[PDB]
Amino acid sequence: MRHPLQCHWALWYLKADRSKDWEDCLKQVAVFDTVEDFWSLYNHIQAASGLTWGSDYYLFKEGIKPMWEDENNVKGGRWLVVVDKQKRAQLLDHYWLELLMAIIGEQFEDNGEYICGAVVNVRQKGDKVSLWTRDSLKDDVNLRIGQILKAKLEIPDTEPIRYEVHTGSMVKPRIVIPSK
Amino acid sequence: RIIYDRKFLMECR
Ligand SMILES: C[n+]1cn([C@@H]2O[C@H](COP(=O)(O)OP(=O)(O)O)[C@@H](O)[C@H]2O)c2nc(N)[nH]c(=O)c21
Repeated sequence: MRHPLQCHWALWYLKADRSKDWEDCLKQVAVFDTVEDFWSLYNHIQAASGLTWGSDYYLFKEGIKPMWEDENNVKGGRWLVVVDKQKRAQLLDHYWLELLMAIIGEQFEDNGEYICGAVVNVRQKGDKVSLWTRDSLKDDVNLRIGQILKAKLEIPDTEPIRYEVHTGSMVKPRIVIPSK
Repeated sequence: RIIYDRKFLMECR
């Protein structure tokens, strides 16, 4: 018996392609719903850090396309956490794995229903790791998630994580930890 | 609702 996950998650992958547009690079790798199956994917895919520039992995509930326009996201936000370009080597893969284990293992308490997914952006300037939420206004639910994200990933108080919505002005973040 | 911690998940590897 494999151990059933509360729900079905989908791994997505996107490699940057200059000529082609965005949505067509968005490739659904597999859909799993047991711990054993998650590992089978994870053990055998390319480590996040190993990835080329402009590439992502998304892990989202099934039937949620990992984009803004999607209905599950249209009214949501995310918990952005930047990885320093130079301390990237020893942090990135921990942060991403620790998150995926946090989400599939349902660690955000009575708040799980608001988790949409998790994204890793491999980039030159900085690598990014975010947790997408369903509704960018439930600041209790968002704050609580962020506290847990900070715990799970052991992000210190000197590297602040921020929640922000999904122009006119530069839009400032809705929540920050530690606060200012 | 099914809850698995990181300790457990790693024993599944
Ligand atoms: C997550 N996302 C990214 N893009 C495209 O990806 C690019 C932005 O890239 P990014 O992956 O948000 O990070 P970057 O700002 O460091 O490049 C733009 O060209 C967008 O058109 C997106 N385009 C749409 N329509 N919807 C999305 O959810 C979406």
